[PDB]
Amino acid sequence: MKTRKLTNILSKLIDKTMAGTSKITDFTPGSASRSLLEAVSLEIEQFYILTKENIDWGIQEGIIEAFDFQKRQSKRAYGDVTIQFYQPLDMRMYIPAGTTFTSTRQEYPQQFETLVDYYAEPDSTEIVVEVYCKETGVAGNVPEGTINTIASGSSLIRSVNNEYSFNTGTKEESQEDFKRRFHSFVESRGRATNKSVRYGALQIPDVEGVYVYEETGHITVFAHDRNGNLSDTLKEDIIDALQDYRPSGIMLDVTGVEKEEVNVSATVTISNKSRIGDTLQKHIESVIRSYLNNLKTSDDLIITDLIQAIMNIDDVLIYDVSFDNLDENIIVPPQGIIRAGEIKVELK
Amino acid sequence: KTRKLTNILSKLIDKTMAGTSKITDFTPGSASRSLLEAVSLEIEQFYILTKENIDWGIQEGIIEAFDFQKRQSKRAYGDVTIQFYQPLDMRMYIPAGTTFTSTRQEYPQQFETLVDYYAEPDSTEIVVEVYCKETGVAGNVPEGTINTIASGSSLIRSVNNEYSFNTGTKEESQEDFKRRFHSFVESRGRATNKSVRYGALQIPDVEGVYVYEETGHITVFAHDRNGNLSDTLKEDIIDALQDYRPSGIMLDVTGVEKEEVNVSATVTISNKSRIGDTLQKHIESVIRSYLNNLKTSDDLIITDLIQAIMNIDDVLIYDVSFDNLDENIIVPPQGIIRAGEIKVELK
Amino acid sequence: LQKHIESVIRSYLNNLKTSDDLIITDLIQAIMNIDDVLIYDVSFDNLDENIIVPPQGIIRAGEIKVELK
Amino acid sequence: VMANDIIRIFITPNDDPNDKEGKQERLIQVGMVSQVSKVGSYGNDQTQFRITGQSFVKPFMKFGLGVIQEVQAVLPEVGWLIDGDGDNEVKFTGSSAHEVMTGIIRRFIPYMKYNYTENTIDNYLDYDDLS
Amino acid sequence: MRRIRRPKVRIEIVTYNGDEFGAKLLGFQTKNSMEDDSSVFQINMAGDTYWDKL
Amino acid sequence: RFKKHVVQHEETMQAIAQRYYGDVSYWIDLVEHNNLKYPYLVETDEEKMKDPERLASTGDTLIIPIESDLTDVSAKEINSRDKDVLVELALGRDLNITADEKYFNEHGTSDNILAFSTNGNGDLDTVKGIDNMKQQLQARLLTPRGSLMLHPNYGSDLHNLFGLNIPEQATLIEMEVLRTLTSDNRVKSANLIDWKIQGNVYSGQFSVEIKS
Amino acid sequence: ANFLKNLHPLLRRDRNKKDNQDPNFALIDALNEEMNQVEKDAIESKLQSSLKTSTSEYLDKFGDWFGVYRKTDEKDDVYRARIIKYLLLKRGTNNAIIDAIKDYL
Amino acid sequence: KVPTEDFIEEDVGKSDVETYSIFTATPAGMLKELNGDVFSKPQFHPELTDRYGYTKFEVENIYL
Amino acid sequence: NNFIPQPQGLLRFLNTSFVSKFYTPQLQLSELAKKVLTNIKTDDIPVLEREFNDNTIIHKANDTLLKVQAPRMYMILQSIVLEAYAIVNCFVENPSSLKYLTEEDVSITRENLNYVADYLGNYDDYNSVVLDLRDLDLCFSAIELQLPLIKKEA
Amino acid sequence: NFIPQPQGLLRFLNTSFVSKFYTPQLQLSELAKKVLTNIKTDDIPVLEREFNDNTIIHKANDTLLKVQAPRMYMILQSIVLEAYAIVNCFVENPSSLKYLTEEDVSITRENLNYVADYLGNYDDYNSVVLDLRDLDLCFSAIELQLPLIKKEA
Amino acid sequence: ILEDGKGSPHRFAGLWNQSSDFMGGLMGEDTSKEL
Amino acid sequence: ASQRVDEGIKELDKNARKTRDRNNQEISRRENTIYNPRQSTNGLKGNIDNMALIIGYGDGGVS
Amino acid sequence: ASQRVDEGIKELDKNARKTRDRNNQEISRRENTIYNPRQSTNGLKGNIDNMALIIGYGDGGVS
Amino acid sequence: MVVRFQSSMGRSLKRVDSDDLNVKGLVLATVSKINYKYQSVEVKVNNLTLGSRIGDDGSLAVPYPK
Amino acid sequence: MVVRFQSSMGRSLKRVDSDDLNVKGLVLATVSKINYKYQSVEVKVNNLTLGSRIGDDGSLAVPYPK
Repeated sequence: MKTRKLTNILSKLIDKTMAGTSKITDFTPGSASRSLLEAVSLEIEQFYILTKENIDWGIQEGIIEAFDFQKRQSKRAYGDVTIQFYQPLDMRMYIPAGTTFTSTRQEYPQQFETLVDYYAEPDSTEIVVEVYCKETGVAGNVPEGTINTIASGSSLIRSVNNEYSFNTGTKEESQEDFKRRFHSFVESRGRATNKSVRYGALQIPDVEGVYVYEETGHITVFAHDRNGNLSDTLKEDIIDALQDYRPSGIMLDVTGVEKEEVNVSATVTISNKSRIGDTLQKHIESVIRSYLNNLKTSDDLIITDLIQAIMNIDDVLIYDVSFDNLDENIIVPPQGIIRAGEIKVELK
Repeated sequence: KTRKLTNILSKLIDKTMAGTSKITDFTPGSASRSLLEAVSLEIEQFYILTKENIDWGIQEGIIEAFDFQKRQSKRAYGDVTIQFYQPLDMRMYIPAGTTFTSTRQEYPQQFETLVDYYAEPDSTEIVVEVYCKETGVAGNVPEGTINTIASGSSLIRSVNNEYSFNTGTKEESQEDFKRRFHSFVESRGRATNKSVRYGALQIPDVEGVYVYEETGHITVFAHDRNGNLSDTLKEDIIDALQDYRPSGIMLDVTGVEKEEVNVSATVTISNKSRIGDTLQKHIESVIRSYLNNLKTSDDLIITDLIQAIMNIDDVLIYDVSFDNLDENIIVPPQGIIRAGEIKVELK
Repeated sequence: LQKHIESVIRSYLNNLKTSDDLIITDLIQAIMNIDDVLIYDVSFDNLDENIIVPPQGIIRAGEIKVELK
Repeated sequence: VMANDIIRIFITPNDDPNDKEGKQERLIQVGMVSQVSKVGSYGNDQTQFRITGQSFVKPFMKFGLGVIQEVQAVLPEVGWLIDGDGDNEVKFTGSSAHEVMTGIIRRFIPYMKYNYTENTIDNYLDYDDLS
Repeated sequence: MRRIRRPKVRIEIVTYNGDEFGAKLLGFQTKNSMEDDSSVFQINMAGDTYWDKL
Repeated sequence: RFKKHVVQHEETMQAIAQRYYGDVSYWIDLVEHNNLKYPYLVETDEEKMKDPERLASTGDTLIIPIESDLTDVSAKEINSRDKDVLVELALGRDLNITADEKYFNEHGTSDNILAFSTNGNGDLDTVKGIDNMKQQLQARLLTPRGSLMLHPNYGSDLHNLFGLNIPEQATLIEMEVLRTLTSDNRVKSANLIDWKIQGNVYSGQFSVEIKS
Repeated sequence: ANFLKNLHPLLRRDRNKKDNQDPNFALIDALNEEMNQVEKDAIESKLQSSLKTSTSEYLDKFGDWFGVYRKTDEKDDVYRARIIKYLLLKRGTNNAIIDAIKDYL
Repeated sequence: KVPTEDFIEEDVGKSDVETYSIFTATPAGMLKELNGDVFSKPQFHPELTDRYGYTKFEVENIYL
Repeated sequence: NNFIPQPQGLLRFLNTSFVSKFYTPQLQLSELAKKVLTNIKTDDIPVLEREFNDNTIIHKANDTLLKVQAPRMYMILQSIVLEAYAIVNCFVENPSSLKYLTEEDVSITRENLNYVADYLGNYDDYNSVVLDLRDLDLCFSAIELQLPLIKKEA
Repeated sequence: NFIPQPQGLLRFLNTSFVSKFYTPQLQLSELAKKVLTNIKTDDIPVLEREFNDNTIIHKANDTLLKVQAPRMYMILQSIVLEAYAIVNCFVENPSSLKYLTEEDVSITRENLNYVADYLGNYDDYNSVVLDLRDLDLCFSAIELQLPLIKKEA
Repeated sequence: ILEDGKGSPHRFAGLWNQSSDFMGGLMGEDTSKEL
Repeated sequence: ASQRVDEGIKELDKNARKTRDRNNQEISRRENTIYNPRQSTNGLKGNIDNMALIIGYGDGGVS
Repeated sequence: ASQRVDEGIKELDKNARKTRDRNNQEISRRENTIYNPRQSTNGLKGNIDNMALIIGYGDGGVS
Repeated sequence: MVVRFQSSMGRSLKRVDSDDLNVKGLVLATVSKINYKYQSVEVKVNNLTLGSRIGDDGSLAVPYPK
Repeated sequence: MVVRFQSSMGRSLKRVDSDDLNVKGLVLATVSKINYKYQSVEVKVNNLTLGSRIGDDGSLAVPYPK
């Protein structure tokens, strides 16, 4: 119900007390009756605020329970780790499965562990193996040069270092993204339409950012995974899922997506001259490259969102950003995706 | 979220001590402490009230908007009328909790009166509402059953219920409430194969409908009525499916045809002493039953027939062959395999 | 799945004895023990007639090659 | 009575008002409980509860300096000039027992944390005036 | 109600009869314990017969 | 198991839990057992007429679990809907074989005396509640100690106690009856309140404490 | 329950006839009135938890979750009706499209 | 099952005589860290080691 | 499927005018059967490379010619095994599959079980299967009484 | 010896309608002045993570009070500085508790009540008020207890 | 609990299975690496 | 239910019993992360054990 | 104060509490080298412990 | 007495335990077989052979001085 | 009992004393640093370094075989 603040409840209580055949009583400050009235009013305020919060929680929980539409769980962070030996191996070495990679900084005590076997062939001064964060959260998104420890490591190993920050871990699914997917599902209740095909293509957890192009009697769906590829098994699974949702008596076909490479060559102005360093450059390069990935099909290379995304890291530290050639938005075709691209940072 | 008695009382105490300097005693027995405890109890009860309201809301309140009804195990009730020998000359009393026992021996049902009624000074007849003791569908009773009253009197003649008890109600689980809603939402899908199939199956005398899809035309044929389709049913179902067909796509309805197969198979048995009229009859019956139970647009693969006929008994059968079956027989989409004439030779 | 089918064919052929002889229809039955909904058709590119085993010899699997088409 | 609680005992030797030298409420012992058990011989129709502990010897005696076998703790193209680093080796140096013992106790005492409503063993143990 | 108990011990021996051995029973102990690596039991016998020779 | 109670004039639901279970805090779980909507106890019956099954008002019964079953969710679910069917279920349900009540009281300690009967229509008669407990005590008393084909040492030696009507025989009969009645664990105690003699006729009565 | 019934059983529960001014009765009346008004508000909260009776901000929340936002100068009833109707588009049918054009007209 | 009705005397209670933080199962003692494959792989709880730090518990298993 | 594999024969069996005087069926797929059946049909399930326990009811059905003699009743048996298989999975693993089964879905399985049990009685080849299914007919009834109660507990 | 500060809090802390019951005066305490200078001049250590999603994290910056009512946003900052000042001395470096007095916390509560009452008009942003009312009674316990602590210590 | 030998449900506490691999950096090893 | 489960387990082959032990271990090591079916839930897993044995969840069964 | 402190700390994220533990251990390293809101000092810690959660005094409370 | 019946050894009473399992000192053996690829031998005790596990030569053996 | 609360170790009760301090047997180590003038090395244990006192090279170190 409507929210009632302390002052209104206190005035109403004072007015009821005065009208209630009581002239002796006074409500100056410091009195016991005034303090008790204020306390009761604050309790009623607390009750109304908690009631409103419970109403919101109830609405969310009823929407979750209603239908069979629920949010999906978080993804474990993963990335590449680089091994440096004192000398090239003279014989082939085996790495035991479930080797634990960790760090020594107190800010990131999160562990890592390998899933598959790996073999270090001789005459190789370095080996790279993939690693998965055991904790399910954003803590795995460690900056560059954090994971500097290896368990059950031989003496041959000289240094352990990750060349690039992960920036892949995530928390539980965002309220806004869930809300948007639920809108997609609601608009997709009427089958045989663009939005129905869209939801039927997006409901697979692997696929991300599909597009539909409707030629006469001839649907085409441009679907890709987070890596930008489309394996045959997943393609057939998408086709089978869409079969239920496909409009009857009209052709459907799929053919992945064609990547395109552009070099941004971005330049950034930094307020703090002391904080400038190679580490920050590498972090900016990794952030920009990651922004370039996880982008959906058929959207122009908008620069405003790029600059707002890179300024999101620090509003005060980062002053301004400019570009040399891509100042005009690059219009992408229906079968184009902007995912590759080499980034060179030119600090002023 | 809801907070318990202890937290509210502790916040009230702390805020009183912060505000009030007059008050310092909080022993069990202070008018002020129990004043605060009363306040806290009412607050906790309102918190539990909101909790129950939220529980109802999450359970069925979002779904209540949509066209469905919920049941809460309400016990059966209905109007009942009583009659007397002569008009009354006093305001007779009718207590709450009065029992109206069944007159029929076979009906153990009983009913009770929730609220008191006062007969008028001179009314010869009065109608009251009576609720059953037992919930569920078991509380329903046919008309003309309630004709006895426990608290009888001289003035009372007889009792009767003109209208039958229709308000009998039984409560199902949340799943049963959700399943009908899902079925209704799913049924609103249109312009799809499964939705077309459901909409065809909605009309009676529609079973085993098969749909064939092509970019050009959409063709639907069925053997719903005793293995045959009538022209009248085709006209009726063409008009029904107009709402289900895709816009701008042609729809066509046709009948179902059959292709009778002729086969004269030969079977070699390892133990020739076992052969007999019963054995070949059973083999022919198995073959004809297998050939009869074929799905629409199912090609008659010789390989499956070989597997089927050999799987009767691996030790018995040694070799099999078909004199008059060259390869597998391909059938159109509208054709179905049938057994025309089957013969089995034993070698 | 082809590896599984080759292993089933091997187990079938190796199970025969001297007194048994290779039959096409028996092989078809054996391999088609798998549910007919999965495998819809089977055919032999080389085998077109029943092979008669001499009394002393015994027929068994050699090197088997299975392919889709 | 949850384990590891601290119990203080005070004994009154003689009469308060008499003004005897024994009126001092001298503490007799303080320590950490480490066991509580029901006790009773129902044959004799009597039961009791028994609690026992040790005078602050429990933290040290239980705290075992273990050994970790497979940890390199390397860094990319950087390293520590003092040896015995990366590994869990720790060296204590002093020219007297009170200098060494201070470093030994101070190394581990603060981090030995417990659920005391008020502190840890360093407030309750002076471990000073060593020589 | 209070339970009533009437114990009746039997003893059987295999290499003097066992039933005569069991008759001269007076008491026994049976220490069995997984904590230690050995289970041991003791039997007390009456002095009616010279058991040392038997 | 449970205790019965009734709603008194302007008694609050807080007051009940506090009086029986000590802490007032328990009322919250206690309302779920009586399946009550928010106006858990309400004074007026024309207000109970709002939606009768989900409320209690002045004069209505209530259910009060024992504290061990207070927290059990199964006890909550069962007590929510069964209501008056509690007593019947808790005393159990059985086939009624007191068809000839006038008759079996003419030939006790003789066999062939009991028989199925029919009540309602097309179904064998059944007995429940306290009547079931009586019937079972009655049958147990009129059966000799070793005559059921399994679980013997059931019944009584009442067929063996016929004697010279001197008082020692009458105390013996009293003790046998009391043993027979106290055999069932459901019953707490029995005790005699009268024994009386009429020549060659014994007469007497026994009070039995049945659990709530 | 209500604040009168549970409060300390030795305190008064009704106006004094000795004098007209009763600070006790004023305090208890004010607290009773406030907590019964809160009780009425809390019973009315059940209606806002259901789309069938939600109004003002809760109907807006329901619309926003269903994706049907409120049109400028749109009353609660028509907005609820459109929100409910929105889930029965049955898009793709010719008569569906005719209905959507009639709605748009 | 046994009810209290058969209890003559009882002496039962908690104790902190056994207390370890790190647990490991080394393989047969020939294999040694400086001349071969992975030596050991222990396990610990982060909250547990605060009260009892680095308290190890080792067992050789002939089998592995 | 999430925890342990399953036998090859059971995976192969499950993927796919008579009247009784007491029973009639209706071929409803239970909501839990509807979503578990899709997983069985897809390859995303572990499976074992060998088979044992030849005394199970599945091999009994396979050995008899019930497939070709009475494919209708062969279908019903698959439906019985589909519901019966799913309700075993949820208790031992994946409790999140609960609140997707209702006493009505479990009830009609007895209808279908006895509607086939009478038919099986007309040909005493199938005695081994008859004996088995009767044991399950009392098993389901216990689950129906406890399923509304268990669901609230969990 | 100072615990590093969150990036959020550090950014937040470094920089008509009127209520009838309580009114503000925009007066800062001596202890709050000294801390403000320390943070302004010296580069205090700061954390890198932001796991704790409470306090000013997505509540004080998410609300539109920053743009709509900047004067009201200056009260909230003063309360945080005064709340962060008292928490500073007691946890670590108690030498700065000499400059705190009774009137320092008195005015803070009055400022709290005024901003809290104004936020009660808004129905969205009651989450901020939820913590402020709990904090309001925290300052009062220091107010009625701070003169005893200094004499005891 | 008596049913089916269930025993005490608190025997399998919240610390039974939740754990993690043991390595240094917990006490004294990390203080030198704060570069 | 338990009685017939034990009776059916008696007839099982050695491999079936070994696989049932292995399955039991596999379920066990990944857990933490007056019979009347009316008005009671005590005899729940007993009915499942028969149904899982006769139908066949794995080579032997589970639980 | 104790109640709402405990509720706060329950509501905190595992990383939040881990950092709070780290800060407590750091403070303990830096150590060296009946309740009434009025006229009582025993409840001083409860008012301070209630703070450091409404204000972000480090990623998690202290003491 | 009854409880004394435990593992024991020697003329004087000594609790035999996991200390007795541990060898005290150095012992002699003869070289029976050598792993030429790894140059790690297996030595024979008078009625027992040390080293010599399922491992052919590399993963288990007795090291030799260099 | 009360008096048993002393230094003890093992599953079986064993009086821990100055015998437990003494090592039984031979142990392995790695050569971290060498004193070239005296040719006496200092070996490192997994988390401890032996030899290596205030004495640079001559007066304390680990001898090497000749």
